[PDB]
Amino acid sequence: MPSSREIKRRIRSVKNVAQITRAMEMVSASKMRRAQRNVLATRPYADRMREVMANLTARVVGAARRGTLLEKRETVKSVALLVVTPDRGLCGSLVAN
Amino acid sequence: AEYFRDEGRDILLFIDNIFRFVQAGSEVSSLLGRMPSQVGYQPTLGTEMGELQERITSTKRGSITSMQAVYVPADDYTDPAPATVFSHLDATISLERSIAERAIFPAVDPLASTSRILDPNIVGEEHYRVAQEVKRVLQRYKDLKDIIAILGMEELSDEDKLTVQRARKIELFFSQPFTVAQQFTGRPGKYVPVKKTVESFARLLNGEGDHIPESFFYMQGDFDDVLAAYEASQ
Repeated sequence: MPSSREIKRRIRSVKNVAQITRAMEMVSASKMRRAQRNVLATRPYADRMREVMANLTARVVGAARRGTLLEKRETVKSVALLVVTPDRGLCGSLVAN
Repeated sequence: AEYFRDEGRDILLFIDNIFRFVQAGSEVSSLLGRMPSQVGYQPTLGTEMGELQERITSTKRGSITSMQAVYVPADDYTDPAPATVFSHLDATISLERSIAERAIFPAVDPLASTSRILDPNIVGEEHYRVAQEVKRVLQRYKDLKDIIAILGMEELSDEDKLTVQRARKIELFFSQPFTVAQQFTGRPGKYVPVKKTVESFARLLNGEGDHIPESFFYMQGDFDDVLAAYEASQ
């Protein structure tokens, strides 16, 4: 028994935490729905680009060093990495993963 | 015991549940018509505690190495009887129900247990440094318990994550199989010297054992036993 007042204050603080996290969960679900809608809107453009690229790559065979960005350059010595991470925390294990 | 103390012989005094002494005094005082103090306790609680405890002290003729047990009513450490006992000691060990229910059966709370000879001049520089760093790590864990409870481990910083992992390994590592406790835990009794304890906890704090999972620190001896168990599991 610390005190009735102190435990009541802790109860109020944790209730405020619960309300804040509930609001965060709701807005995160809304943002997830909007992001899924954006992904589905972007998808037809990517599909058409992929189909056109597939046709073009099937067209060209054994070219001069197989283009520039399509070049299968042997003796790999330098690799660049594009890692995408959230701008803010509170995601969970996602950033760590 | 005072006869053997007065003639020079060393004395190992074990008094089990001083609180039973206090409770008997309280019941007698209630029957004696004295006016009670605090939660039904005798008005003469401090003087009775002084009368018993001051005869326990070691003197120049002979020494008494006392090891008392003190019952805590409910789990209230603010009860007048343990509170009066607290100031009569050179070393205090606090046993917590939360640690015992977590199966760390030597359920000593390191943050609530102190000692007078925990001084670099008396016990050693490395012993003092290791004990203070262990207590600091456990205090950081206790401060971050509320963060870990609801947000989880992922929100903490990398240093805070490492501190909490070390603190959990330290909490599990304080558990030790006892010779008299072979019936409960099916492990042989283990005796760990103070030098080995200090070296093992220094190695745990240095970074060794970070790759070892927590469960290999439960009910072991020094750090070599933990390493041997981890290599056996491999």
